[PDB]
Amino acid sequence: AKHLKFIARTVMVQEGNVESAYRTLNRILTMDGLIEDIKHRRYYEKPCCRRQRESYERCRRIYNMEMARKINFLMRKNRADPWQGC
Amino acid sequence: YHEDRIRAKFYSVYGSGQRAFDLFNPNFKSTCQRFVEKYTELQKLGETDEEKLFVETGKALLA
Amino acid sequence: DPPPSTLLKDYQNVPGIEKVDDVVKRLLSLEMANKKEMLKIKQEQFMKKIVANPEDTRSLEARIIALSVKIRSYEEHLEKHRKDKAHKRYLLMSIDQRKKMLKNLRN
Amino acid sequence: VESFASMLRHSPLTQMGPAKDKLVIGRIFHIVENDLYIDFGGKFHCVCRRPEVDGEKYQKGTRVRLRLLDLELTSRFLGATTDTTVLEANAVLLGIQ
Amino acid sequence: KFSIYPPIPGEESSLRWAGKKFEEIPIAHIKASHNNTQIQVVSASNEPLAFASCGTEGFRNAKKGTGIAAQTAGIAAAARAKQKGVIHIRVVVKGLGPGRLSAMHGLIMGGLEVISITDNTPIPHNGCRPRKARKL
Amino acid sequence: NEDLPISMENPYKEPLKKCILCGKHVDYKNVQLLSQFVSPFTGCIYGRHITGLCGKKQKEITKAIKRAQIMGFMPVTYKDPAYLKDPKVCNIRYRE
Amino acid sequence: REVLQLQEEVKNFITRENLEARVEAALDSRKNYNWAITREGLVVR
Amino acid sequence: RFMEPYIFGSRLDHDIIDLEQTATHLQLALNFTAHMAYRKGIILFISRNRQFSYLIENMARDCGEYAHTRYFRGGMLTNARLLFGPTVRLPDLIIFLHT
Amino acid sequence: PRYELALILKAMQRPETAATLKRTIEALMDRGAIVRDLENLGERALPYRISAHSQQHNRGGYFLVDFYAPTAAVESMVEHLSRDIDVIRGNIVKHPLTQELKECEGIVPVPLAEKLYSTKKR
Amino acid sequence: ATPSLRGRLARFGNPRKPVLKPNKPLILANRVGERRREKGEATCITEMSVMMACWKQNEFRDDACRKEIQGFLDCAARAQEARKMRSIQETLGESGSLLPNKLNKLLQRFPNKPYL
RNA sequence: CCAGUUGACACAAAAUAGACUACGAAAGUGGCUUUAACAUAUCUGAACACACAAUAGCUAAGACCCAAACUGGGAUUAGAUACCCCACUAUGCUUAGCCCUAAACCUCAACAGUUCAACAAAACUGCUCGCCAGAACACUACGAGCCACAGCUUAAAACUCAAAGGAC
Ligand SMILES: [Mg+2]
Ligand SMILES: [Mg+2]
Ligand SMILES: [Mg+2]
Ligand SMILES: [Mg+2]
Ligand SMILES: [Mg+2]
Ligand SMILES: [Mg+2]
Ligand SMILES: [Mg+2]
Ligand SMILES: [Mg+2]
Ligand SMILES: [Mg+2]
Ligand SMILES: [Zn+2]
Repeated sequence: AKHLKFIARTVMVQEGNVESAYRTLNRILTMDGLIEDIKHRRYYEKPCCRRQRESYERCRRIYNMEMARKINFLMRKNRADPWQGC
Repeated sequence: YHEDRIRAKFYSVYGSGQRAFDLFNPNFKSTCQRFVEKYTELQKLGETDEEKLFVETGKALLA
Repeated sequence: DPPPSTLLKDYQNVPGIEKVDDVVKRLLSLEMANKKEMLKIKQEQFMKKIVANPEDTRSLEARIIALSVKIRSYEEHLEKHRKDKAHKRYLLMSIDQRKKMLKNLRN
Repeated sequence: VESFASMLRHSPLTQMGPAKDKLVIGRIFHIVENDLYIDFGGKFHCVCRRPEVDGEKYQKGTRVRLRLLDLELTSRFLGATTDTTVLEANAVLLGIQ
Repeated sequence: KFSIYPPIPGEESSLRWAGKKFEEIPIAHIKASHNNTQIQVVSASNEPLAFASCGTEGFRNAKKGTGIAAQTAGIAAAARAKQKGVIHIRVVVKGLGPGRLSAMHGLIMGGLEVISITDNTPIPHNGCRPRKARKL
Repeated sequence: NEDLPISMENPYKEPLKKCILCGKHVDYKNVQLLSQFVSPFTGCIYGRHITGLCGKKQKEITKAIKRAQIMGFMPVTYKDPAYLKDPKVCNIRYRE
Repeated sequence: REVLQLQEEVKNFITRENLEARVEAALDSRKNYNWAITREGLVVR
Repeated sequence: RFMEPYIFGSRLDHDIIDLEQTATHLQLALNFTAHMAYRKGIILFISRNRQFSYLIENMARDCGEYAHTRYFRGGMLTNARLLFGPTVRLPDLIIFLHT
Repeated sequence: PRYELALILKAMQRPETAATLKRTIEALMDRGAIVRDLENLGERALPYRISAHSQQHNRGGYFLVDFYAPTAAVESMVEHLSRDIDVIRGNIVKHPLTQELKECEGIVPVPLAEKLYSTKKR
Repeated sequence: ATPSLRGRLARFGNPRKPVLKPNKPLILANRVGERRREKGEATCITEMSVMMACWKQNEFRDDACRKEIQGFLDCAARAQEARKMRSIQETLGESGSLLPNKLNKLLQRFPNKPYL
């Protein structure tokens, strides 16, 4: 009740492919964190707890990035044995 | 080594290493290695400008 | 209490604004700057009136004059917008440093 | 025992300088179960499988051109204060002769 | 092919999708939540006509927020809209819950073609402060 | 003498590793250019490493973006369909 | 040199030759840098 | 840490060892091994990297020395009295081919 | 630092806006504010209006007034601007075109953590 | 890649505020995430729900819900098959990628050398 | 006044970028325009003084839809000033009379530097003040200071014992 709501977060659907637009909207919510925004603004979290949760999320992101890097770096050995002598 | 600048210039002015290098037997020779050896032979004793001799050798090897 | 309207200390050897209109000089005069201009004016005036080697801001006497000018600037700043306690502590530390420097000098 | 300076200067690994986009030719140092670890001097050997275009000429004593890309392959992961080596190179294969 | 942005009738409508401008395609306001839904299918002339609930079927507990009641209400609203002519609509979503995708599937199966999900969820961009934590 | 290893001037030096702003200052008075770094739905900007900018670089860039959003130099709630496609400046994380 | 450059640029601000006409152009004419950019330094709309 | 004196220099994340030090170490080690074999000095090879275990074992076969290029079970040299005989001369020299 | 005004008004006739701009320019020239350029961003207008409080701005222009204020006049200029009527969101700007971002060349490699825990086992 | 953490460390060096406060030992390992399944699924029930709705709208027997009854039968069958396929592929032995233990061993091929 | 497309009234709150780096002795902070912004760069040298407030609270009140101390009405209830649902009173934004205590922790002081009782924020020496070398009594009676009159800086002495505390 302020501006035109037909353009705000209004993804278009092609050939009735509501699944594609819905998946795009869900990916937006997840990446940007709009679902997280709702979950966190719905009720209160102690600023100390908020900063601790932010640090824990940073740690988890670092861990996931390092795991992905290690996987992509060690998947090269998915071949066979080099010598097979001992 | 002193050949670092020579190799840098050779790979910056012209294309990268396209010659087949063996590197098995000691002090192997080919075309790019021969060019590097000629450059080292022409270095120093230049003072004036080494780019002239570089371009001369490049044009002699290519044409 | 240095003068308010004077000329620039850094742009002193530039005759390209003396024989010109008004806006051209205003672009390179005391108008587009801030309190730093008044600080420089006070520094130059007191250095020319006291020490025989002005424009330095490094020597002992120069450092003392710079500290005095900084204290004056902090006082004038606290003269307005008194709702800042960080700047109050800054001025307190400046006064403490002034006392320390004066003691070291006298001793 | 010849000159130590000249020998340390003129050497294959040092003559090739920083291997980067250099087409090197070599042979296979050891037949693999189902790979094609072709050697070519340097610090390490490439790693790949048998290509679909002519994959029989590769013998213990052949000459096939390589590309040489990243002779180190290392990366500090998370807490490992040191490096994690792999003893490989990984390069794009060209062909035969 | 096919611009992702919706051309509002003002700035700027240029095509006629099945002989219907963007304004000719009504809205499908829906209150998606874990409890109930309030469907609203507008007409081509910008006039509401449809409005179905969940408890009217027979349930009164939390079963209204499930997908069954949402789909039934969506089908009823689609039928009420087609009774006078609507066909095309603009899917909308307000809140989170099982009635989110269920309502969309019901609207799609009700004979109405979707062309732009004009969902307007309540995302207070730095507004209402958080409240006391409660078990959700 | 010359055949011994002697640290030279460290050759093989790449020029200034410029990201995208090599020498073109983006203007803060446009629709397409200013929205390129913003989502045309919720008004979100992409990550720092996604754009490839440095610290102060992306910091001031997003500061100016928010200044344009607030002061009234770019629509925040969404984007007008007039400016349809957008060049691939910031690697879009959705749709793709 | 900087003072000379500033004196020369002062004439490029709002000279007397473009006072009311400048306001009229600003209120009616257009003079914007409406140009988009990509990953590199390329001009495009 | 203790490898820094030997490591003379590096070539872009590639260490280079002085040839003189390596040659002297080789001379000393080979002289010691020869003078030990001069009294039936049981030399022991080790190479679990599998890079050249075949060739090392073949060379050990051609010579009179032995190799331990396999897993180290419950004490092969410190507790060699149970898995083997009681009176068994242990190796007086171990040449780690690939430690 | 330098200043920059972006007067955002509506397309209300024309002579009134011209007279207002003339009066503002004359006042700025008589006081002590040097005006740089009086460019314009055309008749562009945001697709969405403002949450005004206390007006309704649909279509409007973007008349720039790149000016430079000294020190003891920003408040007077803000008051003169508020004295207007049809204004979307009056907000002076600091000239950022001349000097770009801070002094920073290009990207640098992120350093890796060196010994964050005791060497034991964990 | 990783966030800044040089100065922001609770050590004797930089006396800045610590940002990364890892409650767990931030040390890489050679083990993939924990294997899990079955907790609060309750999925693949739309066919059963629509069948029950069709049956309630009619009576008790199958007279105008043959499509619904066959859909419910196929849904039960496919739900059993999907639970089995989940427990198999999505947990242990996959068909298209590597296995959990296989990836664990692949990571263990090159563990770490933190003691220098 | 429930779902809003044509719009509406707060001293609110910083949607991804915030993955960014800073100053301040430390509190302390991130959506925006402006006034003024980073003290000495040899260090320390008052817990008998100039000042901050971490969060909160007494007094005079302004004051934000938005929160709770006082809250009613109901799962469960055997016994619930919390839990599961609605908002509200001192207080969150502002000027003054005030205890300045904390986990004001990064429990690791500033400079000169050099190369593991256990948990581990690696080891080795100088510089300056502060700390203690019986716990429960003892963040307390009493004494000295504070416009607190539920408290703050310090804060002891009796009967009991083999202590007591931390790690592994
Ligand atoms: Mg933990
Ligand atoms: Mg001290
Ligand atoms: Mg003292
Ligand atoms: Mg306080
Ligand atoms: Mg309340
Ligand atoms: Mg209240
Ligand atoms: Mg506030
Ligand atoms: Mg204290
Ligand atoms: Mg504390
Ligand atoms: Zn850049």
